[PDB]
Amino acid sequence: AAKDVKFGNDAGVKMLRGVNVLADAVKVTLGPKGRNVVLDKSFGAPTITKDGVSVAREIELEDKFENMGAQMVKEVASKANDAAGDGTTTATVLAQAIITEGLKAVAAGMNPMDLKRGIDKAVTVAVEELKALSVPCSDSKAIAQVGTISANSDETVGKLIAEAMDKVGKEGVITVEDGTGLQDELDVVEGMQFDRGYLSPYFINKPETGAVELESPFILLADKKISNIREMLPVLEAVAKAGKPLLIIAEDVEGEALATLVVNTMRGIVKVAAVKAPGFGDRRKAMLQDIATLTGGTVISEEIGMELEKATLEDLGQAKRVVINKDTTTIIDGVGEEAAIQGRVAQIRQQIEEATSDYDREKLQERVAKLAGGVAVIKVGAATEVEMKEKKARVEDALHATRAAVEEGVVAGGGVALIRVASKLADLRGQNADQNVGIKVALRAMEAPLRQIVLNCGEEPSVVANTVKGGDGNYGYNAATEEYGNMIDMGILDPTKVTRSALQYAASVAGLMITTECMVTDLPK
Amino acid sequence: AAKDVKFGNDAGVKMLRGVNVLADAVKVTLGPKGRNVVLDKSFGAPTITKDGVSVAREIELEDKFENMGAQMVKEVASKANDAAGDGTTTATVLAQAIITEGLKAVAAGMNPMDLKRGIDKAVTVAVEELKALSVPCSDSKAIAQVGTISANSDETVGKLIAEAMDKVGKEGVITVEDGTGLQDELDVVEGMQFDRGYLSPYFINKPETGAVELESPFILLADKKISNIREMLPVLEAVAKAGKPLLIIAEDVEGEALATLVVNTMRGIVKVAAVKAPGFGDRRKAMLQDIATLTGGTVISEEIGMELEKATLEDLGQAKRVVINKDTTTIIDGVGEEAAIQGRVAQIRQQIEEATSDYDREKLQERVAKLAGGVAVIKVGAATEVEMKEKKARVEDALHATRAAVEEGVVAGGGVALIRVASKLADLRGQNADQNVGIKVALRAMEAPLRQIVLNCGEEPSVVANTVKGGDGNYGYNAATEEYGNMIDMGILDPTKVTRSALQYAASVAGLMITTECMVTDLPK
Amino acid sequence: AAKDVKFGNDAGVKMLRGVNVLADAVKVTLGPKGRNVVLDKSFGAPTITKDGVSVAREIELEDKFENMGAQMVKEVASKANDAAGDGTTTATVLAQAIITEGLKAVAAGMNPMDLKRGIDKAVTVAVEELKALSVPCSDSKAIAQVGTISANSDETVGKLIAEAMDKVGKEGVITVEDGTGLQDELDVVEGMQFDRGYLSPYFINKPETGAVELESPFILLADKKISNIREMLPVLEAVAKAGKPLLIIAEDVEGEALATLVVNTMRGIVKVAAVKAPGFGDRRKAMLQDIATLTGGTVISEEIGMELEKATLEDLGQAKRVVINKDTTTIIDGVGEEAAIQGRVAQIRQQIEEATSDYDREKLQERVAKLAGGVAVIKVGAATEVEMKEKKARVEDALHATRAAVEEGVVAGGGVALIRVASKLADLRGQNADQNVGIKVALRAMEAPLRQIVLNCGEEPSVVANTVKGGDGNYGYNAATEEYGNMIDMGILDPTKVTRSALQYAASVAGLMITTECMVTDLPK
Ligand SMILES: Nc1ncnc2c1ncn2[C@@H]1O[C@H](COP(=O)(O)OP(=O)(O)OP(O)(O)=S)[C@@H](O)[C@H]1O
Ligand SMILES: Nc1ncnc2c1ncn2[C@@H]1O[C@H](COP(=O)(O)OP(=O)(O)OP(O)(O)=S)[C@@H](O)[C@H]1O
Ligand SMILES: Nc1ncnc2c1ncn2[C@@H]1O[C@H](COP(=O)(O)OP(=O)(O)OP(O)(O)=S)[C@@H](O)[C@H]1O
Ligand SMILES: [K+]
Ligand SMILES: [K+]
Ligand SMILES: [K+]
Ligand SMILES: [Mg+2]
Ligand SMILES: [Mg+2]
Ligand SMILES: [Mg+2]
Repeated sequence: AAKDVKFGNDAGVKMLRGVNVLADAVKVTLGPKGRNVVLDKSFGAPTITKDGVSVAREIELEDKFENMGAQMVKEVASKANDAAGDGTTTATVLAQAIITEGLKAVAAGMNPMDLKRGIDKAVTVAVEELKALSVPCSDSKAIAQVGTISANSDETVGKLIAEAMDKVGKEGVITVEDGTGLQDELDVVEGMQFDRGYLSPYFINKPETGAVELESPFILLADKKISNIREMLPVLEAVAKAGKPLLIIAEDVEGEALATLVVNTMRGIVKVAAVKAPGFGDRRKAMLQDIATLTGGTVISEEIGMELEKATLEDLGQAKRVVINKDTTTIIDGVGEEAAIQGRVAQIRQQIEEATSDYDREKLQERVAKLAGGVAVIKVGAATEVEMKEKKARVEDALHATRAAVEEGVVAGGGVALIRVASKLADLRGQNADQNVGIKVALRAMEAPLRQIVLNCGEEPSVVANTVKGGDGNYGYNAATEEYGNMIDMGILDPTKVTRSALQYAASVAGLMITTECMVTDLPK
Repeated sequence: AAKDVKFGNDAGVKMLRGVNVLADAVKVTLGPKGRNVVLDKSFGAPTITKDGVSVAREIELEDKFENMGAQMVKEVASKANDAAGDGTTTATVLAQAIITEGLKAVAAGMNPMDLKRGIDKAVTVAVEELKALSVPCSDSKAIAQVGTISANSDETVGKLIAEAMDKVGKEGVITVEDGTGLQDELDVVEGMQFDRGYLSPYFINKPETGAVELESPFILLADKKISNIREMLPVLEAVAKAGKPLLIIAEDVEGEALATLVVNTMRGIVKVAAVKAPGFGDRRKAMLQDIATLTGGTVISEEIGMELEKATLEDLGQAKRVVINKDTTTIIDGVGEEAAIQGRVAQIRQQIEEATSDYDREKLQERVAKLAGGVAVIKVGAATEVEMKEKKARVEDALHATRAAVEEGVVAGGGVALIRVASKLADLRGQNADQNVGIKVALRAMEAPLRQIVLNCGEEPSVVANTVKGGDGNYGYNAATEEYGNMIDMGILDPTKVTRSALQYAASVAGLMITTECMVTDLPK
Repeated sequence: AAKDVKFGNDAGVKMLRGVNVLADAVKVTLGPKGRNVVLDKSFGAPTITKDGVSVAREIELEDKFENMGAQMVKEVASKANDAAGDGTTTATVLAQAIITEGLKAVAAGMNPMDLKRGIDKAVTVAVEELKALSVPCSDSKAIAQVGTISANSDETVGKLIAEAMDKVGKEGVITVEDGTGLQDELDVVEGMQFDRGYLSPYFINKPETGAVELESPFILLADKKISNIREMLPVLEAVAKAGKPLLIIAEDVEGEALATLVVNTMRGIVKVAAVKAPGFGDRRKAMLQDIATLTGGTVISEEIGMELEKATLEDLGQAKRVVINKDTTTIIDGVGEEAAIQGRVAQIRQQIEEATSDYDREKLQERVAKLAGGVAVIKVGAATEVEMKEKKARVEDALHATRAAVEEGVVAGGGVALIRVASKLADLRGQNADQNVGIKVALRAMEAPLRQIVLNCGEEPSVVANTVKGGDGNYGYNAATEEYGNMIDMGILDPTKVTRSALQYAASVAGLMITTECMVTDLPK
């Protein structure tokens, strides 16, 4: 279709405008004094929220070029979301600040490539220095503290997460499920988790977590690619009965078959989700088997001349619950018998003995750990379905934050970590003056989060920014009480990982937009 | 429908505007400091690319005449791409440069035909001069160097390519496949490659390479054209079982049959790809047999009263893997037994003895080389599926570039080769003044690539151009470091083949546009 | 009337647009290869000029804000013109260069006050550096050389000027008049020149020189202010007869009387011009008397109870010719008798003896020097009225240039002086980054003159600028022959005074525009 094509500054003003509409809508919701954003709905009362992600997903602009700018930033923020699980508003505010001054520098005649290089050098040095501000979170006491703080001061949620990590290790798998009613429950079941997400959205039955969740489903373990639905027809119907959902763990589910699954499960016609088998090559088959041994299923490989048509509900594996993200599948409590499972473990355990290569050794140890590690499960307390569903949400978030904190620690919140780091980089220089402008653009943007938080309070950004910059260490501004103090002692913490991610993703998009010379989009016809 | 018709100048300004929009969008991506171009998508985030071809594909204009000019010059990139697989952006800026000055000369009253003749003469001599400057890439050391340079300084990839060419010769067939995991693998198998691509896209299952790849497929060797699907029905079903893809190597697959194959394999209903048989006439049949002997199949020719209906999976040939490009089919590791194959070789070997004509002699030697040469297979190292898939890409590109280098050598990159050539042609003249202007148009356009590379750096084109022209030999401008020096010593080389192709296709399309007097298109209604 | 009021950016873009129209129209006329500009006339053929001042005078824009910007920068040329009588085009291109980059920096957010401070510092140091590079023009050989060069290599005009200055001193008064025919004439007459211009234009009968010229006029020396025309009526009529013009040298001619004089002399009704009396206070009267003694007139002061009504043509002084500029009156050849004049000299000469103060002593020596110095008169050769009128023009210009050269020396022309100065200031810095940007804005603007000269040649500005900057000293580009060489040896020189003035006035007006925040003008109604 005929295209509209814009160059240089023409494209620049358009991108900046789109970015500003997105960032301005989103940023009003940052921090304890975040304001409400009303999102219209075709049916019912409008949604009223302080959650930046919800606001962002609704942002689409009429002007084609402006919409492109908006969509570009949305992407990165969501990426920060995927990587750290928090800080999308922070990232969006950092991105607007870098893009705004960067595009201005470009209109001023500065070399885009150099501006980008300066920005990148500042970020690289900045994340390194952010580590110096970090407070580790290794012992259970620390884990408990972070969890409590992340759970709105609920020392209960804190103890739960700490105990859970104490069971399966802070690097282990942990899940949360509705409780049986009153009093929490923590138990380790036979489970496993591999790096493979849904073969397409839609399967996502819980957009709240943007994941797919199945209860007591059957697990088809096909050691091959599935293109023709015909092969599935027999098994899909066998599963149609028994009224249980089906999880497809094949080498891959291609267009034809996948398309059908997406349409059928879209019409309530049998609930089925598909994900690729873990690993590739040889180890793939070996791993697909570990899953079988765990779920009590039977691998259907063509190597042994087996057909999916000739597959009954007896071949299928089974587990009490399975959850799959954008890129992760977790099987909770499989039917497999400890006899077969523990035996399988013994086998692989000898494999490691006969290992003649570190690589093969590592890969084997990975399997035993997965098959012998299990899955810690947290069943949230209760006393009414409403409160139970609520506390469950808190435990979910607290857990998420604590996990990030365990990986890279926590730093002062309220935007002080980033501003503290920027205030110590004023002497940083690059190869030339344009690169030096880039560095300054970056150091300046690092103050935007704190500034927006204060602005949302109804206070003066520059005055508070100044005062914070004047102190040192964790000295900062508490936006909830409007008093200065030690951010760590006041319990205003951000996982180091989310702060670093927000900055790197913001810088990354900004760098791309700053070095964009031409935009192509459909004509507004 | 009713047409809009434009003549001379009216048509010229339209064409020029159309080529300018396309060329301007494309040329910003040229070189190490190429800028980003954002391409809108109907869903999700826009595409951000520094790839010229990707930009060109999206260019379509509203004004019917301007669109014609854009689509015409777009042919330059596509042909240069098909012929050399690189240098499409370079070819596009050369075309714009030639078209711009050429149309100006026409508007000035100069004879279009003479202008074109002059341009052609300059290009003819320029190509000869380009060959003269070309540095060979014959020994394994040179091959290793080029490979390393093309692999982003990865001396590993360099060694691999060098060893692969040492096995099957620099003219031999070489492929790259995913590795078994960690450490590369190089092995020669029974294989062959002939000049015939897919009989239509869609068969392309891997758009990343725009090629078709089949694993352990059956190979139908039919010595005749296939129009009716009926004939295939019996064999297609036999192949439906055993769950293996099918490669059709017939004299040709016409509409009816082809259309069906495209639709069926489009629905996952049996994976089948079709390509014409190598050569034509008599040699065609002899060659179709060489493939049979290699894949252990049986030629199904009507000459012996054979029917496709009466063809079983036993007649079909087979190989571990086959890959087909837009114009190349490569069969890797065929089932044929060394007894039959090596025997077939002996036969053709005598054919050469009894050869009473050089032509027949050449053609025969070509067959023995293909059948006795084999196929070197490069299995890329690993250590995680992600890195493995990445390194595979690099090896593929490095191989492609090194192959080109071996054919015609290499010349200084950064646009300096064309500048040196242009300076050597300063005294070139034609039959008249208009032809002389055409020659000058071409020599001037030869500086465009270096000038655009510099412009993208944010430096001054005329100053750098002036300085490079000031020195000589491999003296050029390194746009990555913004330092002058010896292009070869700095490792900035271009295969002579891509430079030559870019120039010839640019001059070719430019010549046509310059000699265009009238344009016809549908009325904007 | 109602006003239109604009602020910041809105006002800025308007001013920039206005200076760009003016500067672009003017700068095309710069240097040896300056282009022609056609200026429409209400009647007859249009004016075709390469004179920057002629072009600037015609520039007026429709948009009220754009017009203001144009008229403001137009002040640059006029002031530089009044100060050095040359380099108005150079001054305009320097102003546009400073304004353009300065307004960009303002739009980029830099502090306007600091940008101006940085620009001002750079110009201050640049002027000092300019004086350091200046070569003196003190001896008659140098004076002859400069004159020759300024007269288009006419060694004749060079000798004439050298001799004239040798007569009355290089600081003495010199005039040029039509010759009697063939062969030049140099003689000194009883004359004097004081710092007082016409009390209003209109009196200007020769717009070519923008000055007023009277031949054999009567000189009224009234020692008081004249407000009522009544007083003049009697004398004006006495002068109405004898058919001679009248020069009014009173303490001042105020509104009423002045207005009448402007109207009457506007209708050919008696030619009269008025100028204030030299000096002020006491010395004023004494000086007004020196003029009387020189012109043979009689001071009409009220102190002795004298009335202008009772003044006859006998009281009026007289001289063969008088010329008055915007701020200078020169009486050439007065009627006064050498007896009275030389006697008056003796008087003042004793005054100097009895002087008890240096100040009084200096002031007295100034008077004797004026009254005893006379006025050198150069009568241009001939051989046909046409050639005579021409040579006269050259002598006038060569004289003007040589005068400037004597005052401050000469520097390489072709814009190389400013380029050499700029390079010597590469390390100049201010109090902060914004001031440093200002400094760079100024150093960059200094290359504008040379670049525009090259541009008008049809050559590449950056290439030539680069080459010139590459060399040093008087190495420069000769735009007439398009060859590099020693500007001095090639005779391409500019009086340090015009280069200095162009730079200071440009920076002065640029600094004012850069620090303007609001513009007020009438509503376009
Ligand atoms: N009392 C407080 N004073 C100052 N800042 C606080 C306080 N409590 C929390 N914060 C900060 O507020 C920020 C988090 O606010 P949110 O509104 O959740 O936005 P976000 O995490 O950047 O993006 P979302 O949540 O993905 S939308 C972090 O910088 C917190 O440290
Ligand atoms: N450091 C360098 N300095 C100068 N030129 C370089 C450098 N590195 C690569 N080049 C040149 O850049 C050109 C290739 O740039 P590309 O952006 O890949 O465009 P292209 O190959 O013309 O078209 P594509 O790649 O098909 S879009 C060749 O002239 C290279 O020699
Ligand atoms: N052969 C030459 N090569 C280079 N520059 C020259 C040459 N001859 C004169 N110039 C320069 O041209 C400039 C003077 O050009 P003009 O066009 O007269 O403009 P201007 O004096 O700046 O303004 P006007 O004359 O008042 S409009 C000075 O910088 C001279 O040194
Ligand atoms: K919020
Ligand atoms: K590129
Ligand atoms: K001029
Ligand atoms: Mg948050
Ligand atoms: Mg390329
Ligand atoms: Mg001049």
